Amino acid sequence: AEYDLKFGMNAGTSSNEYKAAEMFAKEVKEKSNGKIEISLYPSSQLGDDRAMLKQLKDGALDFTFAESARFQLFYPEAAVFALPYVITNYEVAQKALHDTAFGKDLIQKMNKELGLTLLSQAYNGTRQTTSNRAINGIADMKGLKLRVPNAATNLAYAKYVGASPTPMAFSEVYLALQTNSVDGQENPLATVQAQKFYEVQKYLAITNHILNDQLYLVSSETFADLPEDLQKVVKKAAQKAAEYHTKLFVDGEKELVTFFEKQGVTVTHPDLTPFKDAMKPYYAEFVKQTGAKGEEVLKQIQAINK
Repeated sequence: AEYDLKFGMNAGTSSNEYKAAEMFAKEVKEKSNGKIEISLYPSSQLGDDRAMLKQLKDGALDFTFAESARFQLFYPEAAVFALPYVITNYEVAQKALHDTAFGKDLIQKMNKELGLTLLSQAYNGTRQTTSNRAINGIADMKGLKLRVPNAATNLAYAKYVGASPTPMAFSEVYLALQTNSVDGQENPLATVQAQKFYEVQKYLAITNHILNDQLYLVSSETFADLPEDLQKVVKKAAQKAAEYHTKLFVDGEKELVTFFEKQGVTVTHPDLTPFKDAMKPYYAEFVKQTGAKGEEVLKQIQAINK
């Protein structure tokens, strides 16, 4: 095994992400005639996403996953990708990243400033809201102790809809929900199934608040050290994996509501125009932070129609 490479992620071994990364590792092994072996490190074994991105930069870790919106950590205007109700569907997420000036520049900085090479982009579900109480309208969110990842855009979803955002480490969520220490969480359906949150949540609400993508990233150092024929193998396998990755989420999202209802969950479809209207003040805050340039970027993305 001439290159022994490592891929870390947050997702666990029963996730779609993990299955996609298994395909990626298998594909690369086969198509490189065993010259490259890729070991998987799931469930944040090697650190959280901030730590894993940092390791790609220094060439200590070869591959990882990250959402486009996560780069708000470094470039505030990238929050645009996860501003609730802005990015209406996956075609838009693709164009926002690949076909806008803002997106093209972000990819450049990912490489120049952060040591990251983008190989491919995948759909990673629309986020929904689970609870121990029915959400039939925005009114029912008032006071709801809603677990969120520590990421400004998810915090803002919770805050501006009138809930009490409770940031919490993913590992601990199952137990919090079970004990009703917290009333709910928000994640794509696939993650609800993977973490079995349906065992400990009686209600599912179709809030459609935020669309997730996943970027297949490689350390620029590692990738530059590969001979050009192996670069092509990795690049092509990443594209193939991302198509599979996308398909898992799309297929999952025509089934999973039925699956949950089979398991005892009650599913609501609250009116989302009050939810959208509650975000207007958050869009204002985004602009107040990112200035004329952020306003320009938000307009450009809202202008994208499929």
